Amino acid sequence: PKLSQDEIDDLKEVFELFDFWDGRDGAVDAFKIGDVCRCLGINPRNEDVFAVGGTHKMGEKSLPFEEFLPAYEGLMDCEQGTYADYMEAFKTFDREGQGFISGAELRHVLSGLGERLSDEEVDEIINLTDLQEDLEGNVKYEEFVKKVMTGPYPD
Amino acid sequence: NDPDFQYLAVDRKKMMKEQTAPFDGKKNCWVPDPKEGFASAEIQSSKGEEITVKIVSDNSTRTVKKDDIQQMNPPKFEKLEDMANMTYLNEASVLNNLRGRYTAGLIYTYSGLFCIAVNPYRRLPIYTDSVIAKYRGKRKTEIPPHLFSVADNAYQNMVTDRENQSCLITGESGAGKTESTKKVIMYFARVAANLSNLEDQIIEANPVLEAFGNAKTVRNNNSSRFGKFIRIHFGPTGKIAGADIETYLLEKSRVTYQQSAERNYHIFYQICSNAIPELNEVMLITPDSGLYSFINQGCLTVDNIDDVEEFKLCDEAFDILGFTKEEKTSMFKCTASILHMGEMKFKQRPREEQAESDGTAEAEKVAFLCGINAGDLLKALLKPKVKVGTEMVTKGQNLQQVINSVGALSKSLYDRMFNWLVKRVNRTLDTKAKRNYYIGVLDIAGFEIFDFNSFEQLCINYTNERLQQFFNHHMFVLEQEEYKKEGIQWEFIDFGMDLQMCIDLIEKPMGILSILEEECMFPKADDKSFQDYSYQNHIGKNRMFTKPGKPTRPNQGHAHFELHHYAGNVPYSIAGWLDKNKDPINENVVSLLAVSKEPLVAELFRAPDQTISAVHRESLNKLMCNLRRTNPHFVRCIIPNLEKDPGLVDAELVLHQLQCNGVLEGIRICRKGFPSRLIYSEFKQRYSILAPNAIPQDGKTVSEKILTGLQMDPSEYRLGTTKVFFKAGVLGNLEEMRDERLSKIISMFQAHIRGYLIRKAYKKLQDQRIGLSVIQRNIRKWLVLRNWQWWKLYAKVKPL
Amino acid sequence: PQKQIQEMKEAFTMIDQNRDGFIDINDLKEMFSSLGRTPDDKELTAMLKEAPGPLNFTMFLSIFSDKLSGTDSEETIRNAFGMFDELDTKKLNIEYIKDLLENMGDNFNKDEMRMTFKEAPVEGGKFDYVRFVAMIKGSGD
Ligand SMILES: Nc1ncnc2c1ncn2[C@@H]1O[C@H](COP(=O)(O)OP(=O)(O)O)[C@@H](O)[C@H]1O
Ligand SMILES: [Ca+2]
Ligand SMILES: [Mg+2]
Ligand SMILES: [Mg+2]
Repeated sequence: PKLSQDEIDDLKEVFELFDFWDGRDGAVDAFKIGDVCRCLGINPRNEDVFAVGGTHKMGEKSLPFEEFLPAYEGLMDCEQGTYADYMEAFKTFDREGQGFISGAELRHVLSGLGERLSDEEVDEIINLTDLQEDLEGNVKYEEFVKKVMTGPYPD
Repeated sequence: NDPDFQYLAVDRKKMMKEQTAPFDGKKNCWVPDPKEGFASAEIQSSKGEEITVKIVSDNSTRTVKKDDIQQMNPPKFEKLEDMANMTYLNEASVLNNLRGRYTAGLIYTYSGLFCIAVNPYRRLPIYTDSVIAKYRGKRKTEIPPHLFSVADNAYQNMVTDRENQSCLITGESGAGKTESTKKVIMYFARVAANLSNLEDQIIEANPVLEAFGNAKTVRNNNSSRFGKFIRIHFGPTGKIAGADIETYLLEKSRVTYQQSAERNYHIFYQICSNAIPELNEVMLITPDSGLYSFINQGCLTVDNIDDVEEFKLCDEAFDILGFTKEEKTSMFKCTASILHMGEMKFKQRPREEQAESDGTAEAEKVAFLCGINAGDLLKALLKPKVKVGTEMVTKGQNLQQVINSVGALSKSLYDRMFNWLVKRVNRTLDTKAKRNYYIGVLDIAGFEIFDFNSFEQLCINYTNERLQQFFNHHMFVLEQEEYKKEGIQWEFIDFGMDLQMCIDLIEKPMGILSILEEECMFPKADDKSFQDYSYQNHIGKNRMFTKPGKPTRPNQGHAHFELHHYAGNVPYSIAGWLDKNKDPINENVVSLLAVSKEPLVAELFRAPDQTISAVHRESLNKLMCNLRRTNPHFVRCIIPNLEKDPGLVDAELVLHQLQCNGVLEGIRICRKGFPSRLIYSEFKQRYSILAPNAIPQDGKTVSEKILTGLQMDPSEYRLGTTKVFFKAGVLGNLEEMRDERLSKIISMFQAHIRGYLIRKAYKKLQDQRIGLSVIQRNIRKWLVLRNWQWWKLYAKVKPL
Repeated sequence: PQKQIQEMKEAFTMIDQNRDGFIDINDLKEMFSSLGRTPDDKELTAMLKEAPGPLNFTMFLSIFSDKLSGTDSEETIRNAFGMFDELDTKKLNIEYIKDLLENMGDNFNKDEMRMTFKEAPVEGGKFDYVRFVAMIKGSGD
């Protein structure tokens, strides 16, 4: 909840770069709060960001860096899913139990349930990760689940 | 995919296309409604014990306390085949699922051991020979709810298990228990037929029985006015071998009295049909029903009743049964005479105190048909001859009196006759052949409360009371042997509990019935003498016996004391109970008929080696000994409305029946243990997403881990050796808990993806900043430079 | 800067008709004329005054390089533009670049905007950043 210089310094650079991408003036748009903290390694949910200040659309409220700390910190205390949390969930959509699931289902799960992902947000991640649909039309969710948790730059 | 499954199973896929409104276990529920019993609704706001809702139908607003609201079932539970599987099992949920399947053609629904049958009020393709072929040897669970399944399983249970079976059928009037009984019988005949016959003769027995046993009432146009227990005997190869019938409480008062728009027994309107004129003389009757006072009081016709065809058929009925012309006729004779007895008139002196007949045509026609002397008859009917010790005296009849002894004669004669009739039929059906096992079929009125209740009501209710205690006892054993069978165990009592006290108040030594019995052998006994002791021996001492309370419904008639039956506090009036129990009948007239010339009459009035309540209580203990020595099966008949319209449902009515039916009672009973259960295998698949960080990656193990993981309350559950036992409503919670958790985990994975996207782009944003930085910097220069009076002029010196 | 500095000497000398080795009020004042509307008092001093004292070349250079000082090359500026055309199409969409310039980074205002796109080479909705670069530097017109 309470940061060290190391942490506080990184937030600054990130906050900096974002402040620039919407007019350099020491303020960041309330709508990019989520996207700012994501760049710091946290994985907030839209309800989390809305609970600390975030807004629905651009141009409604701007926040100085001095109003971020409170926000950022609060956002570090939410729940981050774990490998198990995810696997079990996908397991519920898997009949047979041999770790499979229809591509359509996958896409269904991603944009239909929970705080939906946009269709463009989805086909973007499938490319980056390279989710290869097997002959029949299904996939191995185990992989997709690791890759997403593994990150873009994979160690 | 068959037509044989048209009115049996709805559509698994089409029901899955019930894709309109979603479901929030948090917002949808049931609420008290005057018109529809309950009312679907959405919770809006809360203020302690003040829940405000909006009705899906009229989108209005009403306020209801949090305690009157009842749980609602998710969509996947629509038209459920066994209501014992429902997450939430309650009043509003049972009402709804039944109404549900009904408005969809299905009339058969399970609910534990119970098989509910709602009157379709329209013949259906369900009972065909093709259908039967499908239910043969199929367990209950592997096929659409069907009465054929209750019967078949009673059968497969009979062979295999080598034990007596019994199938009890109850409900209100017009619920359709009589016609279901027929169906259970027709089913065996068609599955265990030896290879006219007995099967047939059993069918023929209904016509004659219904001839004297049934009548037209405002409720049913063919209401059986007596209770009947039928036992079908089978031989060592499982083939029908014999059968017998038992009867209970014939409604005698009807024989001489009809309420408006009601008729006496059918038989009277058949012998008055003139379908067989050649008999008109042997009976001495004129083909006009509205001519005799004992049957011309209410109405005379029935829509779906052809009194002429039916008389014809019953006449045929006695032949297939093997009745001699002599017997058959005796029947019509003794029956006809009751019509004339009501036509006998009497002259009351001017201002005095003794009576004398007024004509003889009636008194003669009677004596003729009765095989006695009309002078004798009118002499004993007028001024009798009693039987006082060592010196019998002469008793004087007033007016009235006489009238009361004529009706009492009819009543008493019709009863004796009817009893004879049943015993005769048994004679036929009893093929002296070895029987190993049997299967009985009960069919009596159910527990019923009215505006006004009397001695007749107490009897009925007192039977079902004993009969309900029998069910709770079957339930109790089954449950015990179930809990013990899975290693868990049992901690406690028996469901025949508060049933006993109520039953004891009635049938034990110094209880109600007992005092009525003792208070009858006293001449100067008053309706108050009776009220007096029954207050003395019980009010202020019994819990199950209290004083009248505040009227529950409109028109609550009068009452003297309240009885706490298992279906509620019923208000009784003991007015006249002393007259309704003992039957006054000329000890003199009896002796004369005793010596009658017609074999029947003589046999009807002989001696042996007595009273009502005493009779019934004896035949009841018999019935019970018998039932307590079989494997029960229950069918609960429910009448949908008071208009005989198909598909129409009346909430207050159905709810009422369920209250006294035994289905609600069998839910509260089951609640006491652990109702909903699951086999470890499913539990894990269903609730692993409730404690994933505790799973290794057995079956009972995982489960023990999830349960202990959620800090589950010890009482709330129990652990069997194959499945896990839960209290009622537990799994409902584990169900919402599973909705939020799947929801957030998903949201959370979406949140991980959003981060992965921005983290990847992060590098381009960094570079693109220096690039836009560049462009802005430079374009601004060329925008400066080309205006610097210096430069604009400097480049004007290089054109060399 | 190579031919850059070198050239200055060449410009420097023209920038002086007397050769007194310095650019006085006159030297500039009497070349310019050899061309057009010799400025108004306000302009000339304003100009020369940009220099604390007498123009010792070293002062010419320092002021001129001080002005450009912050510029970049052609291949550079056109590479910056090329960071927004991931496809390498050699052109950007007009509305895209008009938004990049006006609402992000160090936002242009309705003026800097009008001035920038007045002579912008824009065919069919496509802003040819390659030309525009030649236009600003001088490699073209
Ligand atoms: N299974 C059924 N199929 C068609 N009609 C039925 C069925 N069950 C009951 N009924 C209706 O109910 C009446 C018979 O009721 P019963 O006499 O069978 O009711 P209860 O046994 O309560 O006195 C008939 O007039 C008939 O229209
Ligand atoms: Ca900003
Ligand atoms: Mg009946
Ligand atoms: Mg000079």
